This record gives sequence, structure tokens and C-alpha cells, in this order.
Amino acid sequence: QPKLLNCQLKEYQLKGLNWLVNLYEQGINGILADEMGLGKTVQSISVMAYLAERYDIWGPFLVVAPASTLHNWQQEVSKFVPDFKVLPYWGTAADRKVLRKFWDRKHTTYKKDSPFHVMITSYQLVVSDVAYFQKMKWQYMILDEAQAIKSSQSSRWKCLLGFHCRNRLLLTGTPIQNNMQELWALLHFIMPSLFDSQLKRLHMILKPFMLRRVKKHVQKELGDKIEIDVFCELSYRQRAMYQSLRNQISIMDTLMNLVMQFRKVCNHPDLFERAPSMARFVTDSGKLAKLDELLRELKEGGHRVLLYFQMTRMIDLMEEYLTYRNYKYCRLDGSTKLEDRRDTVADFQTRPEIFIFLLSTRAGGLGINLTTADTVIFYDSDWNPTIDSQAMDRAHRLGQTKQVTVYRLITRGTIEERIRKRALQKEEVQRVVITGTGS
DNA sequence: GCCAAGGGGATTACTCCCTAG
DNA sequence: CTAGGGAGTAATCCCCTTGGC
Ligand SMILES: Nc1ncnc2c1ncn2[C@@H]1O[C@H](COP(=O)(O)OP(=O)(O)O)[C@@H](O)[C@H]1O
Ligand code: ALF
Ligand SMILES: [Mg+2]
Repeated sequence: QPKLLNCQLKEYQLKGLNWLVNLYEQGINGILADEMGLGKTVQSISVMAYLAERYDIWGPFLVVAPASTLHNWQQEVSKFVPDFKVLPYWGTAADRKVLRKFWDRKHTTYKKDSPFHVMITSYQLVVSDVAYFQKMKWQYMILDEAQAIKSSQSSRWKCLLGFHCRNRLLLTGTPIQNNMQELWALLHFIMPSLFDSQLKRLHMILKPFMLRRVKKHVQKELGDKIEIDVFCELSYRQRAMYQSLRNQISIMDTLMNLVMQFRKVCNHPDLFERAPSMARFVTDSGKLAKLDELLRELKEGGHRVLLYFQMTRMIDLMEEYLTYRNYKYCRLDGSTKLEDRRDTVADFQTRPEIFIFLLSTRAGGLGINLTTADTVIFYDSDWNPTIDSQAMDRAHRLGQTKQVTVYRLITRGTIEERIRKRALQKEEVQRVVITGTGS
């Protein structure tokens, strides 16, 4: 391993470094599709550290990541390779306008004496600042959570496709997503000459370009997830709403509006129309009634717990209930500013006092480590099993020591069931499409 | 002057059904 | 007669104008 590293790569990660090095030295690009929590970051960083250590390329190295991952990757690269001067390219336009003063355009290869070596950037900024970005030449590009790039009609695909870069990685734990075209977009991006626009063939052609190990094999020290399915019925208020709403199917089947209204009442009828008493507010949502009994048991267990919502208005209502109860919580959603994210995550991870993290599906589902929680609760299931898997794999990562449990509140006899059954069967489709070897 | 808010808008996600190849 | 791409909607996040001390 490159001597720049602070902490030793594990056996499978060293094999992963070797694959990434061979991809580079053979002049080709590939996807590190290693499962969640296997340590894609240390392998990818060790590539950059090898380009530095072996070929004296001290960048310019680009990291693109989701906004909640940015502080995590800045910290971890500082941990694993302190020699790399990070440029944390995020901020307001005026703050970014100052940070551009560190971009040396004269050197196409930076040396250790350089204003920066690794630049870490949001998927948002490579698009908004694209006009600045495409005027620079990158010696290696890493893309975290490459499922962000899965749509070829997305501006972030079109923009990053056109970046002048020698070699590129896609990092993901969930490559397949919804369709073969979404897989192609990841394959075209890495190797545009080969993949310009049956499973026996697929697993043969992709073998050089994707590497994927799984926790069942390499990380079996961590116990399996305990998934639990927690059915509850529509309380009398909810079914009065749901049935009078379903009466619109005397005309329809607007249906795409109705399925969002049906999801709202399955979360809490106050989302549809607010009432009043907090005792009624608990019992007039069946999910919240079953959750209250569950949190009551989990607290006596000492089970620090992550609650995932598909709605923002629900995570508001949720902390009204958490302030009616005695429960100490913290919160993270797509509106919390990035320094607020860093501090809340670090706060939760530091002090065991906090019981609940009210955590968003998307903004709270990727990149970050939450190993001091042990329980994950989906208040809402999601249409994409990869997203719910990403959310639940925030615990159950290489730092975990407690057993992990995953609960899922499903309102029986509602579209909450169709959503979960449709998302669940896609996991089998995605598993079948990964029937071949990933090694 | 300095911080706050939020509010607006463009991008991205994913189902459902129209319409044309 | 199938598929493509438009309609709906809500989360995500940068910009920026208003307001207060
Ligand atoms: N060789 C290693 N030594 C120590 N810690 C590691 C190693 N590899 C991974 N980790 C730890 O694994 C945790 C999660 O890994 P990470 O790479 O963030 O997962 P992902 O593959 O989703 O990015 C991190 O806290 C990181 O410190
Ligand atoms: F694949 Al990750 F945090 F980067 F689960
Ligand atoms: Mg990662």
C-alpha cells in the first residue's frame, strides 16, 4: 500500500486498490460497486495516494459527492492521507469566488508544493460552476454515490461527461437502479468508446469494469440485519379520510395526486388537514400509535434509533410528538445547511444522550456514518429499494459493534403495501442482474 | 454592518397515461 | 400497438432580496 496512508487497508481493500491501479495502468476506467460500508472511500483515496506515491501526481484530483457527504470525505481524507491539501470547494458564490484563487491552471500535474491536491465538491457545484470547471484538466476524478449520475438526461451527467479528465471512478453500492439504460449511463461515462449506445453476456462484458464485494463474504464479522415488518391499521380518523378520498375513484382510475394524498393520510391525517389534544394526535395515526409503543420499548432497551421520512411536513409533526414525550432528538433534512449537518451528525455520534435522529431519506441516507445508532425505523417506505437500503446501511458499517434492527411501519390495506411490495420485488430484479461474480 | 430568513427557482427523482412511431 | 416523453409533485440546494440590531 502507498506509504502516504495513515491506517492499513483491509485484505479485500488491498485487492481493490490493485484492481483500481490495474484499471489505470491498462488505461481504462471502472466502477467500484462494493456494498455499503465496505470502505469504498479508503480504496479510492489510496488510488490518489498511489498516483502521488508512485508517479508523483499530486493532483489536481477531483472528488464529487452529495452535499451531506462533503464534510465526511473532507474529514476522512484528512484522516487517511494528511499530505493531501484539500480544497473544500463549497459556499456562497462570493466564498467560492475566493476559493478559485487556489486553482492553478498552469500546471496540468501538481507537485506536493501546490495550493491544493484534492478538491472535494458537491454534485450541485460541478453544474452551477460548470463554466469554471470545464476550463481545467483533472488528473483523476472520483464520483461518490454514482447513482446520482444514472440519468443521461441529467445535467450532472451531461456536465461531468464533458469534464477533461484522464481517469474516472464511479463509487456506488447500488449500481443497477431502475433500468438497463440507467446502468448504461454509468458504463458510458466511464468508458465512452466501448459502451456507445441476455444476462449471460452482461456478466461477461462488465467483468473488467465493475468490482463488487459484499458483506456476507468479506465483512461477516458484522451480524446480519434484523428486518421487522410492523403492520398497523387506519385509525378511525385516517379511514374517514382515506375512504372519502378513495371515493374519487368513482371518477378516476389526478391519480398521481391521489397516491400522494393516500401516502399523506397513511403518515398522519394532520398532514392532510390539521385538527385538539396530543393524546388524540398520537392515537389518530395508526403508524404513530404503533411507533409510540415501539419507541417506549426501544428507550428501555437503550436503543438509539434513526427515523426515516419521505416527507418534510411529517418530520415537523414528528418532533411535536417527540416534545410531547420526553424524547431528546436531533434532525437533518435537505434544508439544513451543510455546517449544521456536520455538527448535528458529529453531535449525535459524540454524545449517547440523544435518543432519536429524525433523519431524511435522501439528505440523510447516503455517505455518512451513524454506527452509534442501532435501530432504523422507516416511517415511510420508498419506491426505490436502493434508497431504503442506503438509508438502513447508515448503521451496519465497519465501525459497528451492536446488533442492528430495521423496523418498517406499514399501514395494512393501503398503498403503503403496494409501494413496499413493488419496491421489494425490484430488489430481486436487481439481485438477479447481479447473479454473476463481482470479484 | 452584520446576520437571518426564506422564498423563490432550477434540477432531480419516480409513478402514471397520453400519443405517435 | 408499443414506447417515448410529457404531466404531476415533492425533496434538494444555491441565490438574494427583505428585514432587524
Ligand atoms: N482500512 C480501514 N481502516 C479503518 N477504517 C476503515 C477502513 N476502511 C473503511 N473504514 C471505515 O469504514 C467506515 C465506512 O466506510 P466508508 O468508506 O465511508 O463506506 P462507503 O463504502 O459507503 O463509503 C468509515 O468510518 C471508515 O473509517
Ligand atoms: F456507499 Al457509502 F457511505 F459511500 F454507504
Ligand atoms: Mg462513501
